[PDB]
Amino acid sequence: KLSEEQQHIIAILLDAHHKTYDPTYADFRDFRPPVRLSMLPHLADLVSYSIQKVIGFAKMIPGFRDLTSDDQIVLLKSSAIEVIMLRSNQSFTMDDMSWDCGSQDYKYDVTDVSKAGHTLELIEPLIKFQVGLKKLNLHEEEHVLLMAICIVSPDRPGVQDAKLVEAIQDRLSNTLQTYIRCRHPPPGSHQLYAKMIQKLADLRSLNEEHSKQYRSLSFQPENSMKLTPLVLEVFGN
Amino acid sequence: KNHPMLMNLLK
Ligand SMILES: */C(C)=C\C(=O)CC[C@@H](C)[C@H]1CC[C@H]2/C(=C/C=C3C[C@@H](O)C(=C)[C@H](O)C3)CCC[C@]12C
Repeated sequence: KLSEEQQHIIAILLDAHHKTYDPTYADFRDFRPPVRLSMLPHLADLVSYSIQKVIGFAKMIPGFRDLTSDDQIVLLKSSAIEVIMLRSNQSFTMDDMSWDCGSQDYKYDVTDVSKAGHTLELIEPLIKFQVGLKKLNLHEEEHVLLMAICIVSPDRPGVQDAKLVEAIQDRLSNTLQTYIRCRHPPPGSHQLYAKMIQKLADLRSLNEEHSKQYRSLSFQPENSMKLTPLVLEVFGN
Repeated sequence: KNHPMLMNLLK
């Protein structure tokens, strides 16, 4: 059965996502306009804005505060791109195979990403990942728990206090496992926790691929200038 | 830590 603390955790995670994710996408106006590396300025802005929201969600996560400032920073730096890919799915649509943000201008497709300077090597696994995630058809409760588990991972590069990080994650993991049995009906439930954890492995690969893609883009200064200072700090540095 | 903006946002 789902313990009150577990229910408490879920309620917090939902509210935190609600605070940090605006389904109206009204802030997108502020970004540099999309041009159809024409897309890089607009996408760099979207990514940077997203990093800010991922941080805001991360603070909300139970037990996250208890971590030392250095461990919090390493966790965000490594996980930020993965969370953006994970969170981005709410936008993502099977019909177009594109991320849809309520306007044609703000609807993003493979050629747009490519215009950002990303090769199919990143993009193709990315779209399959989006497709597989959508197929899971997770409860919002599951979606928010998965983002929280992604962030608080003990094997992230630079982690000081893995045991403490592992302890925060396990409580979330146990909440997820217990939620699915209690609140997710068969046949959707079948092998759901394992499928979700497989998505986290997919994400590590995507992150590893993204880094190589960033490094190639990064190597040229003129391309680097287009990025935001947050983006340079999180991925560079 | 060499991460001023991330550290500030975190606080
Ligand atoms: C490489 C130099 C530039 C990049 O754009 C790197 C990341 C690219 C490859 C994609 C990762 C996720 C993609 C998208 C996400 C969409 C949204 C993010 C989310 O936070 C949100 C609020 C909305 O759901 C939109 C689609 C565009 C390409 C990516 C940024």
